Amino acid sequence: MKMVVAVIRPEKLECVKKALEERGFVGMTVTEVKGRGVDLLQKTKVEVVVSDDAVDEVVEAIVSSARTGKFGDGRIFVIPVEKSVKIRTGDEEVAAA
Amino acid sequence: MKMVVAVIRPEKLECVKKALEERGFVGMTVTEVKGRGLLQKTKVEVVVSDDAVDEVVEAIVSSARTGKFGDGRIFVIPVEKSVKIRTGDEEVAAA
Amino acid sequence: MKMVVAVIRPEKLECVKKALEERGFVGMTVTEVKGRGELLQKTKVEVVVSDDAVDEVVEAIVSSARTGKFGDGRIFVIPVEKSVKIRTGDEEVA
Repeated sequence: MKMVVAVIRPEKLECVKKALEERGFVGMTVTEVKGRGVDLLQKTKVEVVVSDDAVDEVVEAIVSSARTGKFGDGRIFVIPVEKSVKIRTGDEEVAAA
Repeated sequence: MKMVVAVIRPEKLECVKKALEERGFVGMTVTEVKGRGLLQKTKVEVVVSDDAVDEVVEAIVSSARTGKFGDGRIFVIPVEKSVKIRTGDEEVAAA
Repeated sequence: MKMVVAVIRPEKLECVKKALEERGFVGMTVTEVKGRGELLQKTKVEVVVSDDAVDEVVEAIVSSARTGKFGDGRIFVIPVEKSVKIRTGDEEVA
């Protein structure tokens, strides 16, 4: 499993949420941040944790929905996640052997 | 080392802090976030040794759970190096 | 690639910002957080760099964020497998 982290223009949040929803990715954590790629501008961090095989689909959904083609569009990082635990059940999601 | 990241109900922060404190885990970073499994949630991050992960995860699950939808999730991410800014001492993951 | 994550005193942000700029590290994400060591207001700074730039980035942050007192914070180095430029769709793979 992987964490897909995108830092986007704040106005793109609804586009990104919709593009992820449409593909079955509803779960997300959103953080208000500041960034730059000269003052720090308001940006929005979107984080989703998905199965390895869903990464490329998630990355492409975010790129398509967050892009303008201008500087300041932001970046997406893919970080490994070793375990994902559902607090309500205690069930842990891992990659088989 | 691992970073244990939990996204919990904001009212559960003190429960989680206490459960971690009781087991010797005092250090933490807390961020105000929004989420859906967008409502206000709290992100708690602790960086621990590999052998402490299961204990930390179970302390958070026990103290943040309600059994209802919206309890949140815990992610375990690898940490390769941890540096103390005050001393410049670096802890490097076993190899 | 790696993500270098530093949790620093809020007053040190400008020092860190400048020390990274001077070395060619302009890209960064900043988050307002609360923290305590092993809750007070702190600042999280995140930079994603090539593997060979990590030690230089860590050095720049340590030098610019330190006071020598307790509460100076910590730096964590986390692996980044893919880095995507949203504007072009170009992906850098580790």
